This record gives sequence, structure tokens and C-alpha cells, in this order.
Amino acid sequence: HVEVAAEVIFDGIPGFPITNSFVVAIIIDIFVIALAVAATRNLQMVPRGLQNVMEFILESLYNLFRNINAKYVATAFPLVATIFLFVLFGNWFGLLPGVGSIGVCGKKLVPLFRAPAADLNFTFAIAVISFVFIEYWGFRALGPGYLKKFFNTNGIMSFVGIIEFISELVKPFALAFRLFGNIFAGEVLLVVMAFLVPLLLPLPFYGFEVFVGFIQALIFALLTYAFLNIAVT
Amino acid sequence: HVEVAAEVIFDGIPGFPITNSFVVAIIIDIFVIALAVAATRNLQMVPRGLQNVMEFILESLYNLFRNINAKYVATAFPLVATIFLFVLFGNWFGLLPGVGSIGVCGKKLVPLFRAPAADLNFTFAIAVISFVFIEYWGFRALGPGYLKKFFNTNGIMSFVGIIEFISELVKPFALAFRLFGNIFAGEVLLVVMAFLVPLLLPLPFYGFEVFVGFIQALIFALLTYAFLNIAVT
Amino acid sequence: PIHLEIVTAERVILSDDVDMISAPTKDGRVGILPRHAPLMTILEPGELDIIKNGERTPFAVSGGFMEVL
Amino acid sequence: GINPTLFIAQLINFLLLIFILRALLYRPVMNLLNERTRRIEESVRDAEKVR
Amino acid sequence: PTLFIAQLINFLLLIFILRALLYRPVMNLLNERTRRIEESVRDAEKVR
Amino acid sequence: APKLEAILGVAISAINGFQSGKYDELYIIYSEFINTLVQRPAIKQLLPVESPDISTTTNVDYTYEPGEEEVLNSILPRYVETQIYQAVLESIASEHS
Amino acid sequence: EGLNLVATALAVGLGAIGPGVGIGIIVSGAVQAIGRNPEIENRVVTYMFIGIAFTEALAIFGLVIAFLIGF
Amino acid sequence: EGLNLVATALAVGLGAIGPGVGIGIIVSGAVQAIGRNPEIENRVVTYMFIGIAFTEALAIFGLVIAFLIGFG
Amino acid sequence: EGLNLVATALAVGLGAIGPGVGIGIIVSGAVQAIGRNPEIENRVVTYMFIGIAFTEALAIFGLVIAFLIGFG
Amino acid sequence: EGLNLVATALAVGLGAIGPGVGIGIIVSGAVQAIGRNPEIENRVVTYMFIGIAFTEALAIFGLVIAFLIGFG
Amino acid sequence: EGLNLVATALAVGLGAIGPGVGIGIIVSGAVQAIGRNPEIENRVVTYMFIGIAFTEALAIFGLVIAFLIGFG
Amino acid sequence: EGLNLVATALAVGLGAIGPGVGIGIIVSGAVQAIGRNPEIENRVVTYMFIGIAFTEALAIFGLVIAFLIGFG
Amino acid sequence: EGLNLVATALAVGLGAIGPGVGIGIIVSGAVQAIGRNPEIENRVVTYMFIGIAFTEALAIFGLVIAFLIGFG
Amino acid sequence: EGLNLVATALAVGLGAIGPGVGIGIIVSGAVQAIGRNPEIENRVVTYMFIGIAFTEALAIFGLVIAFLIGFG
Amino acid sequence: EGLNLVATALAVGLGAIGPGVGIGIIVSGAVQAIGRNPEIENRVVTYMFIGIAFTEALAIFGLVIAFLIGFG
Amino acid sequence: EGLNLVATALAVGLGAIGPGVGIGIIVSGAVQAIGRNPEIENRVVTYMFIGIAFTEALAIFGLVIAFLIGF
Repeated sequence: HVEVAAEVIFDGIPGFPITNSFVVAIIIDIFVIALAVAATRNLQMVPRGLQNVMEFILESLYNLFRNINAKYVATAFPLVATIFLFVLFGNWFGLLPGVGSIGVCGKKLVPLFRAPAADLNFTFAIAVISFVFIEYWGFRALGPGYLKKFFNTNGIMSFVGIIEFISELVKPFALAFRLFGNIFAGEVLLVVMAFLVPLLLPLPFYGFEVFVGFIQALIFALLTYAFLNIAVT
Repeated sequence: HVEVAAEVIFDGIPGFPITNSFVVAIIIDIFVIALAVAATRNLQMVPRGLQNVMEFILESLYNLFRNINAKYVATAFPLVATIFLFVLFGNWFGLLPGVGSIGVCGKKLVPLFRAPAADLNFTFAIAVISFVFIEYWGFRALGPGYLKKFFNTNGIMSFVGIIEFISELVKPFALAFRLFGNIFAGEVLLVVMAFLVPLLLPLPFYGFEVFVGFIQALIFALLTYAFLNIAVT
Repeated sequence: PIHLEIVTAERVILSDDVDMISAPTKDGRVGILPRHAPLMTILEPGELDIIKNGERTPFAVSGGFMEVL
Repeated sequence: GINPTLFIAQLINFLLLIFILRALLYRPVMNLLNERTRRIEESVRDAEKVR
Repeated sequence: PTLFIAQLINFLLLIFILRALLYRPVMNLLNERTRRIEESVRDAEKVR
Repeated sequence: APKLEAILGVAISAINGFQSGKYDELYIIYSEFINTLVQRPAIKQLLPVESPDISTTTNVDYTYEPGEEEVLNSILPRYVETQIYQAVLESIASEHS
Repeated sequence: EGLNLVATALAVGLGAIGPGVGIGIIVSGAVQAIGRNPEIENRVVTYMFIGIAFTEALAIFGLVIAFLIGF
Repeated sequence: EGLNLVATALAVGLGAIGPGVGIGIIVSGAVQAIGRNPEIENRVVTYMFIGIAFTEALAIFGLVIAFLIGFG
Repeated sequence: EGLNLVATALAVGLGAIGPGVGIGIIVSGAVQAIGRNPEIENRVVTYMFIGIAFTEALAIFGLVIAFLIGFG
Repeated sequence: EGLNLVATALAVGLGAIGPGVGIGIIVSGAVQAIGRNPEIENRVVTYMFIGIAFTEALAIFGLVIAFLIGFG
Repeated sequence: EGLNLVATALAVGLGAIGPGVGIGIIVSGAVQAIGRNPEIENRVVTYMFIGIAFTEALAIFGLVIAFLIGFG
Repeated sequence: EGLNLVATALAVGLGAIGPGVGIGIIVSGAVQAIGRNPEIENRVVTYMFIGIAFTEALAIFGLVIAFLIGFG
Repeated sequence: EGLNLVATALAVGLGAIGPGVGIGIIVSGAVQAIGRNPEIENRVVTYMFIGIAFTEALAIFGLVIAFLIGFG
Repeated sequence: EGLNLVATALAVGLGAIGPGVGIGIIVSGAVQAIGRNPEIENRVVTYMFIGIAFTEALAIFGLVIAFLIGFG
Repeated sequence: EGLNLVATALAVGLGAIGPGVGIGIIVSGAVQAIGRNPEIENRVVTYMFIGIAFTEALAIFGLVIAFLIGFG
Repeated sequence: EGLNLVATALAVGLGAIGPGVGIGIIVSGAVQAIGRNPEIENRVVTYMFIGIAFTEALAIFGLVIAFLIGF
């Protein structure tokens, strides 16, 4: 009764199908916006509590991105910071009890109550937004572009470059597949290993999964902005 | 085409079958004997021409043997030098034209043109002779000796003396297999490269094979010396 | 918290205790911490860095050696 | 689940999210950090001017 | 479902060990961060 | 008060000599300084054999980064240059006394 | 007959053969470089994580193919 | 026909081949760095375990399927 | 028969053993080079990435097959 | 039919090949570091074991699976 | 009989796994050597690419064979 | 059809593949450290064996189940 | 059946692994050696090629078997 | 159906793969140690032979099967 | 049905994969040592070639077996 | 059927896989050690060979099987 699934739609179809992926995306958006307004409204010169936590998180991210690159850190910070916050909170919400058990209102079709990254559509959307962002900034910075990735041996053999172009193409696919695969495989780990001794056994892999969710958020954001750095140069 | 066999019988048996190792290996031995008389007859204080070439080859072989071992550089010089010269001559003759195109004068007979070590009998006989010489030299040098080969208990391990004995026993078979496989594989590679694109395709490899054959010969000689070292201490 | 001594054939430059040493070893730049394993290195012309309570002093060294107990 | 409708709708949701956070939290936070940094620099300059 | 109760108990246990292991480090790091911020503010106002 | 840079002009050559085989040893005759009134002349060997009582070294072990051979080959000329510099300074002190 | 299960198993296992060794190598190399040069984390950590993601690309591709075959 | 049993066996074994060597390499490098600079331990050891985590990922995923076929 | 799935699995699995080790070795060597000589970092980084790209080809090639076999 | 028998044996061996090399690398690196800097032995060993047995985890995992292949 | 697809998969994967690690070692060694000294930049890189050539050739050969499996 | 015999052979061989390299690396590293200096030698000697023991455990595990796969 | 296709696929795939990794190792080693001691680079470069060709030999051996599968 | 012959071959070959590298690594490391410090030589060779034997135990285990399959 | 072609391909490929990397390591270590000390080049290089042969012999043995299977 | 030929091929190939790598490691290490210190040559070679030989024993074992299965 593991009941593993790749994609679900949880009804909610008033003419337009509203998957439970959208349900969890909206609830996480509500949570993150509530956290944002709670931090911003009580604005103090010396931050404490929740405001201190938010300031520390953005300061750490901004420092990391400046370490990657200094010129485009401010321009590209909104996208990558939203990526990190959104997918991190989705992955962490994927650990709350009720990932599959909720659904008792007929098979137990589930309110997603897990990471929205556990579905292909979310990861593909984030991958394509990242890819179009990278390409737009590559055009803006390099100018005409394609000096490399388009034959034209100029200090580097043209043979390398068709390979770079196809690597550029596969990069969004690799990113989306990495996020989806890690989250979905961790979910299936939790469920399947709960099939075996559901008591006191799932805690180590549970903690491993919360760590993997955080690391996946950070690594996806870092890879996106590092690809921006590669495209600029 | 592209046919090769490991069994050769030739024809003209005067009470005993004369295989391919009696019409090209005997010619190789005759050429080696001539080389010991076509340049060592008119000896001079200052070497020149073929005498100089033979002196240089002998000096290089003697230097290599002394580097391997100086206590018996001249003790095993005759057998090692003869084996190296015969193997090199056979390898050179195996790459000559008509190696597999001879015997048409009924399928063609590879004999009288193949390498001396190509046959599984001549190479095995040479390896057996080398192993017998090494064993005799070791017995003469160490008297009874064979302390490691006796499997006597020592301070290293109690299971030793069997793996060393197995390796020593396989050494003649290993050398015979190495020589025969190298020669047969060189011939088969030449034939196979002639099978597809017969013109100008097997130019480099065959030539390199000749060099390999030379190295092979030296390796055999070196192995013999190494065997003596194994017998020495 | 390691007893650093920049000595020279003429005089002693420093004898204080230091947080970090960004030594320019010949093979590659090496950092040293209060419990570094025993070491002996050859320097190359570079700018050795002394990190003292968050303050970086760039002592340029045209060459020399280093023993790290 | 590679439906173009869900794909495009999720993309639109992400664009809305990034724009809301840029206009609500990221800009105020960056402004506050830049203000504090320039204020520390001004404090260094003020010590120099005291001297 | 027993999956639900297993999920609660596992989640609560993980929260317990996570708190007992990271409540001191994270809250401390926040404390020294805000302490550095406020002492910088104090230094700025004193210099002004 | 000269600097080691000075003795280098001569010590480099003496050493390049014990390396070019041109020499098989280097002794320095310098003026020791025993008492503010005494200044006995003295000779020292400049060949870097070293190897004092194993007790003196205590066999301190290190992980020589460039290699034991490289460290030794770069440290022996500096050791003999330091010996020459110390001898020259002692000679200057004895001269003044 | 059960060949699809063997296919999924081969996909995941042969995906895990390589990237596991790759991530081991990159983590060990970065840790050694940091041990030799403590202050070089600023780019070492970033390149370590880039390499870890690129290694895990092959494993996630194997996992995706396993998911495709299983369902 | 016990082909599913062979499937589970192949999954678990081929999963365990790689991450084992990966963990070995990570631990060796971490211990070398500890021997070099002990006082950076609390950082590099961290970069140890996170890396080890990834290895277990590539194991457990296979192990997951090593159970998923095992029970259906 | 299920040889279609086995072919896809072998196309994705084999062709991942090599590139994974290639990425690990390349980027670990680059990181160690940065640790030794930070000053030239970006320079060597160039080659690092192009090397990455090369073995990435040897990855997606298999993936291409792993898609074509999937799509006939 | 011995498909389950082959599965059990294959699971054992295939899960054993990797962690063995992992433990070998762990022990070699830890012993080298100990030889270089003995005074930190008690620390590096603290990692050595929590690596060695840790890899055994994966191995014993496969071993456990093998028993499940055997009777279960 | 789907042996053609498994043949393509085996060819591409086994031709990718070798040259991938080969070029990985190529780039790692080249980057480290440049790290020791960039003055040999002109020579090393040249020879570097020769490496990526030869290994990749083998892979390309396998890839070519893969196509020959598809058509004939 | 004699498949259990191949099971036994595969078990023994695979159990030999990994630990062979494991103890090889262990002994190489231990001899390396001892040749660095002999004073700590005895200490690391013990560790060698215990590490070897752990690796041998994996091997003997296969050997153990080898009997269980041969005579059972 | 179609086992000839699998045979030629294995002939081109297997036998392109070892030569490829050996070429990687040799070019990396020659790169490092010339990087430390450029004064002999040409000369050792010669040895490099004497390595690669030999490795190529093994590869091309497998290569010829490929045609021996196509042409019987 | 000579499946026992395949058992023989597989056991022998897989028992040869592991120790074939293990003895190699032991001998290489110990020979390097001898090259640097020869005085401790005899001591380490006791460890080198101890290790070589432990590794060949695994090997001869397969060889045991090589006869157990052949003769009863 | 074609098992002889598969046997020939397996023999040649599995023989080539090992000694290929073996001889790569051979010449790489040789070039390393030559870069260390050119003077000893007159001796070790010779040893190099014997290893080049003496390893490759194993590989070429497989090729012989391939031919022994190609035509009985 | 032809399973004996597949057995012979597997024996020879899988026997050759490991010893090739091991012998490469042995000779590479010995060459590097001699290059560092020449005077120890005659010792390390004396150990080199008594190491190297052991390895091919396993390989030769396979070759032995490669004939025993053959005939």
C-alpha cells in the first residue's frame, strides 16, 4: 500500500483543472508572504527575532552570490532568492504529516501536502524561467553572443562548443530533473521505508530528507546564478 | 580470405612430420649462424660496417644484462643472446611478404615464411629451454637451495611457498604463451587489416608490430634474466 | 594562538602570537592554524599574510623557509 | 503531468511570486543593508573628521 | 490510517532531536548577530 | 654592520665551487672573540655535513613539502651563508675590540 | 515476466555506480584543498557544489528513466 | 520465475557499489585534512558529512527500488 | 517483450558510470589547483568547464539513445 | 529454479564489492594521517570507525536484502 | 526481438564510460599542472586537447557503431 | 538446471572482488605510514588488522553465504 | 537471432574502456611531468605517444573484431 | 548445458579481479616506502607478505570453487 | 544461435579493459619518474617496456582466445 | 550448446581485468621509487618481481581454466 504516484490532479476542476500542486504552491506563497510582511512591518534599525532571521538569510545568500559574481548579484538576486525560499519551504512542507495520509473525505487521492517540486510541471516551470533568465542576460551582457557555442574557433577549438550548446540546452532539463528526482525519491523513501517498521525507523532518513530539501534549494539557486556567471563571461 | 590456423604440418616428412617450425625457424637459425660468421671473421680493432653493428648490439645487450645482474652477466649471456637474436629474426621474417601467401605451389601453406615463435611448439620449446637453463643455474649457484620453493615456514607467513612455487612453475608456460600469443596475434592483426581496405591500411600497425616483436624478444630475454635473479636471491 | 617568529639573518621581525598564517609555500599557498602538524617548507617571492584578530598584515617576502611545529 | 496549462499557470504563479517578493521584501532589505553599510562608512569618516 | 499517526510521531520526534541539537546554535548565532548590529549602532551614535 | 647580502658575492662562488667539484672543502679563517681583551684567530669547516648528537636534534619529524631533497639542496647554501655571516660579524667585533 | 523490474534495477544501479564515486572524489579533493588552504573556501565550496550537481545529473537522469520505465 | 528477486538483488548491489567507494574517498580526504589542519576540523568535517549524505542518496534511492520491487 | 525497457536502462545507466567519475575528477583537480594557486583561478576554470562539457556529451549521448529507444 | 538463489548470491557479492574498497581507502587515509600527525589519532579514529561501519551499513543492507531473497 | 535496441544501448554506454573517465583525468591533471606553473600554458593545453581527441575518438567509434546498429 | 552452482561461483567471486582491493589499499597505506616513521608503527599495525578484519568481514559474509548457497 | 548486434556492440564498447582510461592517465601524467620539468618535455612526450599507441592497439584489436562480427 | 562451466569461469575471473589489484597496490606502496626509507625494509616486508597472503586467501577461495565445481 | 560471436567479443573486450589502464599507469609513472630524475632514465624506462609487454601479454592472451573462438 | 565458449571467454577476460591494473600499479610504483632513489634499485626490483609474479598466478589460473573448459 505504498501508493507511489508521479502526478496527481486532486479534482478541483471548475472547467480548468487545478492540481493539488497549485494548492500547495498557493499555501506556501501565503506562508512566505505572511513571513515577509511580518518581517517588513516591524522594521527596526537593530533587527531581532523574525526580522533578524530574514535579514540573516538574505545576507548569507547575497554574500554567496557576490562570491560567485559581483556585477549581477543585485540584478539577479530577486529570482534566485525567490527560488531558494519557495522551493525550500515546499520541500520542508513535504515533511509535514499528511503527505499521503490526508485525503479521507474511492481511492485516497491525496491533497498534495508535499513539495510542489515533487511534480514535473513545477520543476520544468522553474527550469524554463531560469533558462530564459540566463539567455536574456547572456544577450544583454555578451551582446550578439554565440562567439562560443557557435563554431568560430577563437583560441578554443570549435569542436568544443556544439557540445557546449547542447550542454546549455540540457542544463534546464538537468536542473528540473534533479529537483524533481531528489524530492520525489525522498518522498518514496519515506513512504516505502514507512512500509517497513513505521515506528522509530523513519527518523534518520526523515532528517536526511529535510537536509536534502534545504540542500536542493540552495544548490538549485547556486547553479542558476553560476550559469548566469558562465553566460556573462 | 583472412584465414589463419594454429596448426601447421607442411609436407615432406622423412620419417617425422616437418612442421612450419622447421622451414622458417631453421632458416632463422641459419641466418643467425651466418651473422656470427659474416661479421666475426674479419675482426678489426676499430669496428666498421656490419662488424660495428654487431658489436654495438652485443654491447647494448651486455650492458642491459649487467644492469639486470652482473654476477652472471656472462654466465647466461649465450642462451639469452641466442634467444633474443632468434626471436628478433623470426619477428622480422614474419612481417615479410608471402607470410600467408606462400604454399600455393590445395590450400596455401603458411610454412617456410611464418615467424619462428608463431607456432605453439617452437615458442614452447624455447621457453622450456630457457626455464631449464635458469633452473640449472639456480641449482648450481645455490646448491640445494629452493628455500622459498620448499614452502618452509618463515617469519613472513605460513601460507607462503605455494604461490611462489606456482608462479615459478607457470613462468615457463607464461613465457611460452606470451611469445606465441604475441606472434600469432601480430600475424592475425596483419591478416585482418588486410581483409578490409587491403591497400595502404596496415602500414603503421604492422611496422609497429615489428618494433613490438623486437621489444617482445628483449622482454623474453629480460624475463630470463629476471628468472636468474629469482634463482640468484 | 601559535608562537610565530619571522626571523631574518639580520634581525628578528616579529615574535608575537598569531591567529592565521597565509604562507606562500613553493608548491602552493598554505594556511596554518594553532595545531598544525609538523612541517618544513620553502617559500617563493610573494606576500605572506598575517591574520591577527581579523587584521591582515601583508608582509612581502622575496624568499625564505618555514618550520611549523 | 506535462500539461501545458498547468506548466504555464505555474510559471505565471512563479512570476507573480518573484515580483511580489521583489517589491515587498528584497528591495527594503537591500536598502536597509546598504544604508547600514554606508552609515558605518560615514562613522569611519566621522572619526577621521573628529581627529 | 496508521500512516498518519506514524507520520505525526516521526515528525514530532525529529522536531525534538532537531530542537535539542540546533536550538542553542541557531538562537546563539542570532544573538551574536543582533549584538554585533546593536554595538555597531552604539559606536555610530557615539562617534556622531 | 654588513648584511648577509655582502658575504653572498663570495660564498655563492665558494659553494658553486664545492658543487662544481672545483673544491673538496671550504674552511673560513676568522677572528674569534673570547674576552673583551682576547681575540684568538680560529678556523671552522664550511662543508655542511652536520649530523650532531641524535640528542641535539631529538629527531623532530616534518612533512617536507617540496621534498626532502629539494629542501636540503635549498637549505645547505643558506646554512653555509649564515655560518659565513656569523663568522664575519664575530670578526668585526674582534677587530673593534 | 519481470523484465521491467530488472530494467529499473539496472537503470538505478548503473546510474549510482559513477556519480557516487564522482561526488566522493570531489568532496575529498575540496576538503583536502581546504585543509591545506583554509581561506580558499570562497570559491572552493562553490565549485565543489557545482561539481556535485553535475555529477548528480547522471544519477538523476538514471532515476528519471527508472521512473519512466516503472510507470 | 524469480526474475523480480534478481531485479531487487541487482538494484541493491549496483546501488551499493558506488557510494561505498565515494564514502571511502570522502572519509580519507577528510581525515587527511584533519591531520593537516586540526583546528579547521569543525568546518571540513561538516563538508565531510554533507558529502557523505549525497553518497547515501545514490544508495538509498536504489535501495528504495530494492524494496519497491521486493514487495511490489 | 521488455527488452525495450532494458535497452533504455542500459543506455541511461551505462554512460553514467563514466561521466560521473569524470566530473568528480575534473572538478576536484580544479579545486585543488585553486587551493595551490588561487591567483590564476578563473583561467584554469575555463578549461575545467570545457572539459566538463566534453564528458557531458558522453552523458547526453546515452540520454539521446535513452530517449530514442523510449520513442522508437 | 535457482533464480532466487542467484539473486541472493548476487546481492551479497555486488553489495560487498563497493564498501570493501571504501573501507580500504578509509583505513589507508586514516593510517597515513596518523603516521603524519600522531597526536590527533583519537580524533581521526573517531571518524575512521564512523566511516568504516557506516559503509558496512550499505553492505549489511544488501546482506539483509539477500536474506530477504533467501527466505522471505 | 529487441536485441538491436539493447545492442545500441550497450555500445553507447560502454563507449561512454571509458573515455569519460579518461578525459576527466585529462582535465584534472592539466588544471593541476597549470596550477603549479602557468608559463607552460602554451604547451600543456595543446597536448591536453590531443588527449581529449584520442579518447573521444574511441567513444565516437562506439557512437558510430551505435548508428550502424540502428540502420545496418 | 545447475543455476545454483553459478550462484555459488558468483557469490564467491564477487565477495573476492571488493575486499581484495580493500586490503590491498589498507596494507599499502599502512606500509606507507610505517616507512614514513617506525615509531608509531605498532599502533597503526593494530589498526591495519582491524580495518582488514572489517573488510574481511564482507568477504567472509559472502563465503559464509557461499556455504549457505552451496550446501543449503 | 540478433545476438550478432549485441556481440559487435560489446566488441566496440568493451575494449574501449581500458584503453580510454589509460590514455587519460598517460596524458595527465605527461602533462604534470612536463609542467614540473619542461626541459625534457619533447623527450618524455615521445614516451607519451609510445604509451598511447600501445593502448590504441588494444582498442583497435576490439575494433577489428567489430568488423569480424559484421563480415562473419 | 554446460552451465557449471560458466560457474567455473565466472568464479575464477571474479576471484582474479580483486586481488589482482590488491597485491598490485600493496607491492607498489611498499616498494615506494622501500625507495624512500630502506632501513625499516625487512619490517614492512613482513606486513607486505601478511597483506599479500590475506588478499590471495580471497583469490584462492574462488580457486577452491574452481575445483568444487569441476570435481564433485 | 550466435553465442560464439558474443564469446569472442567478451573475451577481447574484457581482456582489453584491464591491461589498458595497466599500461597507461605504466607509462604515466615512468614519465613521472623521468621528470623527477632524467639521469636514471637509462634504466627504469627499460623496465617500463617490459611491464608494457608483460602486462599487455595478459590482454593479448584474450585476443588469442578470441581467435581461438572465432574459428575453433 | 556454445556455453562452454562463453565460459572460456569469461574466464580469460575476467582473469585479465584485475591483474592488468595491479601490474600497472606495481611497475609504476617501482619506477617512481627507483627514480627517486637509484641505489635501492636492486632491492625493489627483487621485491617487484616477487610481487608481480604472484598477480599473474591468478591470471594464469584463469588461463588454465580457459583451456580446461575448452577441452
